[PDB]
Amino acid sequence: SPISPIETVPVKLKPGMDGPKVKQWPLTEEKIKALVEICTEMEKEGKISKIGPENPYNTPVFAIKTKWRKLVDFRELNKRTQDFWEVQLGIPHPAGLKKKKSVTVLDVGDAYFSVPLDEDFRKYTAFTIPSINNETPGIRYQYNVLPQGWKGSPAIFQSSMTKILEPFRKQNPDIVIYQYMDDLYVGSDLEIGQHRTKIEELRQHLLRWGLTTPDKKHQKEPPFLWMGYELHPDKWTVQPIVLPEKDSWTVNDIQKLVGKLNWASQIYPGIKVRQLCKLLRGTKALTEVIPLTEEAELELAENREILKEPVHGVYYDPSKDLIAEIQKQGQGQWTYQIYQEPFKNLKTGKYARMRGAHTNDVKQLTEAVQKITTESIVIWGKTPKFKLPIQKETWETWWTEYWQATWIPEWEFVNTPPLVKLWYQLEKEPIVGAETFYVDGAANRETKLGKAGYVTNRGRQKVVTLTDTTNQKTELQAIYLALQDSGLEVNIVTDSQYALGIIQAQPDQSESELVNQIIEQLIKKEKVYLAWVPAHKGIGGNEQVDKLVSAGIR
Amino acid sequence: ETVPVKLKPGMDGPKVKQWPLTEEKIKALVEICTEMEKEGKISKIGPENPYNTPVFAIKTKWRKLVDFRELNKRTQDFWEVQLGIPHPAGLKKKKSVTVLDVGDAYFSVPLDEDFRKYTAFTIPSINNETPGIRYQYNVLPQGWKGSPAIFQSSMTKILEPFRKQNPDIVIYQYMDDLYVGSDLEIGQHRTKIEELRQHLLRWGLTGYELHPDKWTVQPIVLPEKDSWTVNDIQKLVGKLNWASQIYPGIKVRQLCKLLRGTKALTEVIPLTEEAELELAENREILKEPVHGVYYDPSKDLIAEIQKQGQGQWTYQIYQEPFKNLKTGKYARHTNDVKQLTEAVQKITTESIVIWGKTPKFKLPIQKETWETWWTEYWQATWIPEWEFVNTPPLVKLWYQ
Ligand SMILES: O=C(CCc1ncccn1)Nc1cc(-c2ccc3c(c2)CCCC3)n[nH]1
Repeated sequence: SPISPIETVPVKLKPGMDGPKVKQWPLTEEKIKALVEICTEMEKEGKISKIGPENPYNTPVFAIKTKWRKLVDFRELNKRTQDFWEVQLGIPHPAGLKKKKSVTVLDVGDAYFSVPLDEDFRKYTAFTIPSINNETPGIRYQYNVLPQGWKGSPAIFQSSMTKILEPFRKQNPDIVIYQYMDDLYVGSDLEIGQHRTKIEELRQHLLRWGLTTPDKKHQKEPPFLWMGYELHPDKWTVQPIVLPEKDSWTVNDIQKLVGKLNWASQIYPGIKVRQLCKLLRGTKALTEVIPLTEEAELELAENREILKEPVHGVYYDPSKDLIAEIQKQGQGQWTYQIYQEPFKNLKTGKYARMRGAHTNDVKQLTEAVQKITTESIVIWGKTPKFKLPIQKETWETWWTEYWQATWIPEWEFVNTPPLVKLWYQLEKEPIVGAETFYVDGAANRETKLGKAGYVTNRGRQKVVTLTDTTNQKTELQAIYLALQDSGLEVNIVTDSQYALGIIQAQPDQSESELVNQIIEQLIKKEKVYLAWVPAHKGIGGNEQVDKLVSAGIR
Repeated sequence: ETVPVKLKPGMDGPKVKQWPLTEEKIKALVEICTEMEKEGKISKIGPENPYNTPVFAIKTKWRKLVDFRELNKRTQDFWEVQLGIPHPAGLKKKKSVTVLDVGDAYFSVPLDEDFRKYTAFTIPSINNETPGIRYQYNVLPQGWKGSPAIFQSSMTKILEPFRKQNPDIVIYQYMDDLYVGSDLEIGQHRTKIEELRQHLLRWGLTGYELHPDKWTVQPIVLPEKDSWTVNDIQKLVGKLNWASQIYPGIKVRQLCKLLRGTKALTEVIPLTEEAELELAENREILKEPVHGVYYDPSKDLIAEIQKQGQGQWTYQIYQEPFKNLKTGKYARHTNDVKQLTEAVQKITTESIVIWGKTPKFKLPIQKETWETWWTEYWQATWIPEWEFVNTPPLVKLWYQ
């Protein structure tokens, strides 16, 4: 196997550090013999070189078994080697691959060993094959090439492969080369003949640099099986997904199931995982069987049906625009598809999120648009045109009145129910001939006890007691009280910026049952006006409900 | 000969992740960097450099913007203590201030060989097809606060004749820009700028017109009403109560007196007009500056922005919450993200003019939305620091 004529990468140790000086532990006679055979072969191949006792460094070596293999423990050297540039930002996604007439995969044989190591660093890769029962000095060696398990090997290899392909890429601009680990994905729109001829031209360019690739007979042909994907010449999909039929499901079985479903969600639309995820709460043991809920059984059944018949995705055409469609799937669940030619998907996906405690479908939809946009820039270098299940008027109303800067790139409405809407809207000015509730909530920090109540301009009053509450919970209870005993038109005056803040963002869903109870009241109402006043400043109305809730509390 | 750049102890270079870029932005950066490398300005680097600084492309002509916010924080002692550029207090007093890009100056001056690694940046690729293109600077980079600091002596020699001939003209350098202020008639000022461009042209160096003397406060506006409801007085007390934490001497006792018992919101309650004394006195305080607030050069500046709707935005600048040094507004096919970047840039510019430093922003937007779209409209060669906040419901109306 060749050792490439490339200029080596200058490697250093971390500032203020010396190389490893880790003692070699006495090994068995069989282990020593096996290491001697391995090392003399590696030395004959130029991979390692004998050293003198002058070199004070050492890293432990081990052997494991029909055929014995050498294991170098570089834990110490790794902890002392400098940091390197992170190889990649991410992995290539199949949907991002341009469609090519002819494609072939070239793996690099004994990749790391085919790249030389910086002469000034070789010194620190020192290891010893111990003598029988550690009597005589051991056999000492050091690496000449990039060693397996050492920190700089992935980075220096990739950088060497980049420098090597650089001329070839220039003298062949109509050929795409994808670099991932010890692999090369080579594609062109050439008819097979001149393509397999261009591959051999690349193989030969690689050999001039000490890099071996397999010949026509051994090199990989489509369908490619890579990173859980099936890559065909004109389509792609995820590797066969099978959902096990089980009497009892353990935490581990549900974990394995969620992962498979999430992996399948990249090309199969509709996949849901909410009910199955909810089961995994509670910190139970891996072997602990989790009984399914009606909803989880219902979710699993729908997923089985989606996965019943196989689905594939297409490749990218850089001339055509990208289109992204989104659908509300249910409570906090969103689904999307990205295509160029109507309903021939490049990929799919899902969005589910709790970006806070109280939210609404309009906020959820902007979050999904943002996530999809980011993903498009990463995979294709351009943003998609959105088709949203929200009217332009609903969007215009929301963004115009919201406190936050909110933006959605060019989009179009699509009548795909359920449609995204606001379920209620607060009044802009006080209501004439509607009752004015002055609400308040207070809670004793020492007892956790509290009172929630209201005083009106129509004589009405009420005070309710709560036992394991907070100031926040009593302030929300006070609003709920006023919404319960008020009728279809009401004005509410609070001293709580917290409750004002929540209600003003028009939430339709919350992690709080209290907020959800408030929401169902706000929807049923015809007109609601909420207003704020400073607390304990002697404001009329607020002063009267203050003394009331403070009785036996604060 | 290069000036040795010594990093702050205990902390080392930036390791900031590169943001995904669009095809057009990547292509533009490749052309720019291929040209800079041919000129010796930048050099390709290996994997043995673990450092990284984000890079972007802004605007017909595409230009390279390197985000050195991290490297700058890690070199604070060099450009601020060791080689500080004094900020003139007279600059904000000028009738006209013209901003000139002088960043092209830096590519003539080489950078210390042992500091070059800290300037590492990556040109990303689409769908991670290929490993990103890595480079480092050989010359003083645009966006590095260290560059105007090192270049200070050269810049002084360049400007010496112009300054000597025009003593009433203030020239301030902040990052890649020159701030030129005068009290001259606009035609004479524009003529003196042109003259300075010529002096700069003789050293290889090559618009934006501000009027600082015309910079006034946004007083907390109190309504003028013929008829006042319970709700109007409630809204008024809240605004004043809040203003009493900032402004020394704000009264509310008399206005509060009107609000007695559980009265209806729409109920018109004619004013005592004895309380009007407070209204008037408060109005007089609010139009004048805040007594007792002073710029502290050791503390950082904070700028908060609120969306007011109809293309209007309000902002406040302070060091200690509620101790406003300056307040103001910003008004406008323009979207929220476009308007917010415009407001951030206008506030930053005013901040450099008044204090010689950029503020740390509290932006009422989603981190992700902002990060995806801010470069689409960004035109400045500097980037201020920023945080993402959830604007309190009442701070908007208190500044309305
Ligand atoms: O083809 C096979 C499996 C063959 C097989 N196994 C078993 C049975 C029958 N056939 N392996 C394979 C595929 C790839 C590959 C595919 C795509 C891409 C890259 C690499 C690099 C990034 C870009 C896209 N590498 N090695």
